[PDB]
Amino acid sequence: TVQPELLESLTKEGHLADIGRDIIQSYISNREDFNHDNFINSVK
Amino acid sequence: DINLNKATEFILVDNNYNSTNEFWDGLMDRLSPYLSYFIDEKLKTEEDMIKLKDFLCIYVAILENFKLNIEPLYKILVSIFEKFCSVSLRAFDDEFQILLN
Amino acid sequence: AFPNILQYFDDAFEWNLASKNLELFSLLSKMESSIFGNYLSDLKINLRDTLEEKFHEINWPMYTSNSFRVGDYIIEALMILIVVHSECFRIGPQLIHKILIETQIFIARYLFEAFKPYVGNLSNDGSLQIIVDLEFFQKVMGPLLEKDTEATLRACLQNCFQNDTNRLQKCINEINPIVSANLKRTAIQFAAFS
Amino acid sequence: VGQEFVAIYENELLPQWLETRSKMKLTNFKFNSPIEISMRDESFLAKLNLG
Amino acid sequence: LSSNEIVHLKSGTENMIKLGLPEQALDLFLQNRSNFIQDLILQIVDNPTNYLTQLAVIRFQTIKKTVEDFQDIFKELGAKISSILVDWCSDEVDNHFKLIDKQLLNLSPGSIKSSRKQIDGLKAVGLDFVYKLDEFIKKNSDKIR
Amino acid sequence: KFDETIDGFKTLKFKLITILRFNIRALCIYDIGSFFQNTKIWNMDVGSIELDQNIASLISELRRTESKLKQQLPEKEKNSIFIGLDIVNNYALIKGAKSIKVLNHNGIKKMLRNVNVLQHAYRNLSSEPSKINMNVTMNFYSLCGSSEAELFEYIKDNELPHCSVEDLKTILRLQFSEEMHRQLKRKEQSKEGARTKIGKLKSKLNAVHTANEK
Amino acid sequence: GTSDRHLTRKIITAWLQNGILMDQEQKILNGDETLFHEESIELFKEIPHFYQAGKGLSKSDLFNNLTLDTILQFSASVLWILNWLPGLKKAINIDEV
Repeated sequence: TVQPELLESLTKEGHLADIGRDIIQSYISNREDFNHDNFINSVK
Repeated sequence: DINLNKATEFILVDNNYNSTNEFWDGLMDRLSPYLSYFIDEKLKTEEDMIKLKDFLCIYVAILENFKLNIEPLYKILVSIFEKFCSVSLRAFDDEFQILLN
Repeated sequence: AFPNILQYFDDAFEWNLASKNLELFSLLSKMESSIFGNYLSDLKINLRDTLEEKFHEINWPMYTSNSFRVGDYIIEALMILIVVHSECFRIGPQLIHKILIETQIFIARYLFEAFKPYVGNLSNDGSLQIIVDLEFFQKVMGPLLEKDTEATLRACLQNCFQNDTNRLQKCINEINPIVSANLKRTAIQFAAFS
Repeated sequence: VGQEFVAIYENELLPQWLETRSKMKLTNFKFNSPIEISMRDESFLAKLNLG
Repeated sequence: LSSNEIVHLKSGTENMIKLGLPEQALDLFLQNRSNFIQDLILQIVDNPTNYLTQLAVIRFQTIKKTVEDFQDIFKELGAKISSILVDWCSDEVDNHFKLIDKQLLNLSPGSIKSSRKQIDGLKAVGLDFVYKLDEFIKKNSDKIR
Repeated sequence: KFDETIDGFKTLKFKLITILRFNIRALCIYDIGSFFQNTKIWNMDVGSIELDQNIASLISELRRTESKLKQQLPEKEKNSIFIGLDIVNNYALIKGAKSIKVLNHNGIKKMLRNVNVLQHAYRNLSSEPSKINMNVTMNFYSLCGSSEAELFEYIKDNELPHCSVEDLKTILRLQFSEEMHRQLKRKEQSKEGARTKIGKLKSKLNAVHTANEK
Repeated sequence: GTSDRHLTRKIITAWLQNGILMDQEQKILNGDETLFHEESIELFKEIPHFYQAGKGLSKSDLFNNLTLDTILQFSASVLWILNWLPGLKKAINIDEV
């Protein structure tokens, strides 16, 4: 549920690593829209 | 009485586990002691706040005789000195404006 | 190899010896002559650099205001003395620890004693007071060594001009207190030479 | 109890020494030098006293 | 080889003597005080005269305490073991001047007053080393002023 | 066994490579204490004492880093990685470090004294070798603190392996100019000595070592 | 740990040829005093041209350096491979013995 206010550390929780390693912020890349304006600013 | 280790029954790391312990209890209880020294800076008044640092910097110092005691030890007591700065600051000649009177 | 020769005279009724076989042992003698005379060379060579201390500005125009001692002549000397006797007294115990100790008191005493000559006029060049200082560092070498070494020591006590009166003798017998002051500071350093 | 023994030892005994010393050298204090010089009796703290 | 304290160090030292391995024992002990002083230097140049004064106080003060530890522990253990101590002493004094010269690389003589005062601090238990500093002055007389 | 010990050699160069990158990037990290150094001053801030605390941190963890690195590993690799990466990143650290701000004549002595301190630091790692980034970057940032265009022609006709001479010459140009460009205020300035550094941009700068273009 | 996910490991970003390749040429003796500021400033300032220093940075000093734990790790394993390569690279005893 990575919106523009709840995308970083709730995705960085304990079992929220069941979301992807670079797809934690892009955990809704499994959706139509991926993560609402720059999904991919974490792996770098 | 954690690091009395005939080491190690973990063995993880080879004498580096308690660093993670007082690390993390530094971390979680840091932000709680932050507001507990910030809110609660008013409830850390220019009285035994001197005895608060006097009962913290000794315990910041005789630590392991040190092991990773940084961010709590430096940052916290740093902000405590900022509190004694502001408290003595308004307690300074603003509180001696009777001499202005 | 002596007991290997006696037990090598077992079946072996040759005679047993014929110590012209022990020419080898004489060779060992020569090997022993090459051995310690190697190292007692270099230490003496290092003690040759002893003369870099006491010639340069020591017994010069020397007030020498009662530093008890200040004898860097004798200090660094006896230091490296106790360094060699330090690092070899365990395995080579009562080797030339003792023998090279005695020879070190010799080469010490002789290469010492021929420095007082050029300042035989006994105040050179300021040494009216440092008469008693060279008397003091002269007295420093009474740590634990032998008596003929002390004979050449007291021979070098009479070496300079005064150094001929008995006033020097009983005067240094009064100057014994500052030597006792050096005999507690410094004590524990050269206490190993006892 | 153990902590009160510890800060008892340091706060009661040790800072009394490193403020009692130095007294030879001004400041420079409460640090590596007084760590080095104190180092006295009643440094015997951490052997058994809470362990 | 691990304890920063005294009591185990004292104890297992005299237990190592109680085995009768005293020379190895002393050498390990001096190595522990070497590593000790070594790591004590790891708390900090910030600016020079302070830093030197600090440095001398650590090294010489610990050596002097180590001498009382020595005559303490090695009760009637003779001249020889003491000579090994003189080895370690002279080593560390040389290491001190090496750390002095180790930043001459750019002084004021109050530094030297600190040093010679504390070396006479070693003459409180009776060991001169001032002459090494005299030759240090001698061959290092550039920024002593 | 040659593929095997070959691969172990490859892990050796990878690992010691990683250590040298770690110390070097600790340095280039540490130079960002200048970013920001809280407005490295314009023409002065006198006084102007000391000492940019982050650089003292760099000296500190550099010193302890070499302490433990001398503890664990063997000597020759430590002298290697520390020697090359330390001196080179010191020099280019000063080089890119020149791109800062308006400049201070007292702060020339400040950052000069700091740079001399770090020269004493990497010197304290090793100085018997060619510790010349002391000389190069000291005379080069001092040459930035030098504001004589005649010296700008004179130096770099004799010295200064200063391959960033576009930005280096434009920076000492921006340093005599950085004294000029706030010599007054409004203007700050008329750029007349920078008309002499537009001409000297063509002359004291674009007579650039027979590639006369800077 | 690369698998970037989620880290700009600028050390590992600085593991890029020819800066890594000439860095192996700078690991050859290491470099044998051809410590090229060409090479060092080029590669070591190349990814670090991103700010560059600079000025006014967008750059390092706790932006993704290796921690002290990982430092003591890497120092440990490099001490291990150093102790390995003599002892285990010795016995090649030509050529199948």
